[PDB]
Amino acid sequence: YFQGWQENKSWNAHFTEHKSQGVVVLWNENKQQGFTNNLKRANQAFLPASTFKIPNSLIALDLGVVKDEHQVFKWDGQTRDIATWNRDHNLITAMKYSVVPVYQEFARQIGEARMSKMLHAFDYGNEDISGNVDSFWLDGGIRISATEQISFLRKLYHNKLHVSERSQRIVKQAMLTEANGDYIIRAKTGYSTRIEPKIGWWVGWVELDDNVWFFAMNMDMPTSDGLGLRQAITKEVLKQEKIIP
Ligand SMILES: *C(=O)[C@](NC(=O)Cc1cccs1)(OC)[C@@H]1N=C(C(=O)O)C(=C)CS1
Ligand SMILES: [Cl-]
Repeated sequence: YFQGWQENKSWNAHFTEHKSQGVVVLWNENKQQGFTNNLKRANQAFLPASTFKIPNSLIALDLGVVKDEHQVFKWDGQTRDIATWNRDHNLITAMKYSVVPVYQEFARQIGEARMSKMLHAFDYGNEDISGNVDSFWLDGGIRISATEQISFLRKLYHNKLHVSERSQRIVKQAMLTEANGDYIIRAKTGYSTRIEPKIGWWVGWVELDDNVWFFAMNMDMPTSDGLGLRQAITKEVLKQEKIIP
């Protein structure tokens, strides 16, 4: 059961408007239909970078590295570039502000053996954790494409990943990004800088009253000045398709 990714190059106007290039992939859950502006880049695999916080949190929770979304992970004292990293954090706040050292410690505690076994169970990307156990999603060998992200998120939404239902619900809670009377967005941003090409990520889904639209976008990010375009371009596509007002 798969009809195919229906191409819609109309969305490229939003990329060129902001002098950007990239891909947006949408998936209508109720109708089982996928749509993208660039079928090739939709299957192009990249480093997941901070979007790896979704599987990392799941494993850490299911193994007991993280007890719940309230456990405090104390700042190790090292002053870092991002100001919000230099405080204590919980799972909600570590995901919101994308606190790498918190998740690097998660990976070290998970272990290379369990990280590989768990990502194979998740069917996540190329399932290659080669590199440092606490940095392989930043400069190692793991690659995931936008369509593979949607595939992974769909299983997470339906509690179908091979971790406990509780772990999956906690992560989906920590993914909450926006909510109003019209929609709910559960998503994770991402930014890959070490290995070329430099790209920005945004993967997640839009919850409506009677449907859910999964999305996974990436775009060339030569400078950090356009990080806001990850969400801005994604929403412009969502508004054009009448998914959000
Ligand atoms: C996750 O993507 C994030 N990105 C970076 O720190 C960029 C890199 C540094 C070394 C290799 S990639 O941490 C891994 C966080 N990402 C975001 C985001 O937009 O999601 C941030 C703005 C904070 S750093
Ligand atoms: Cl929630």
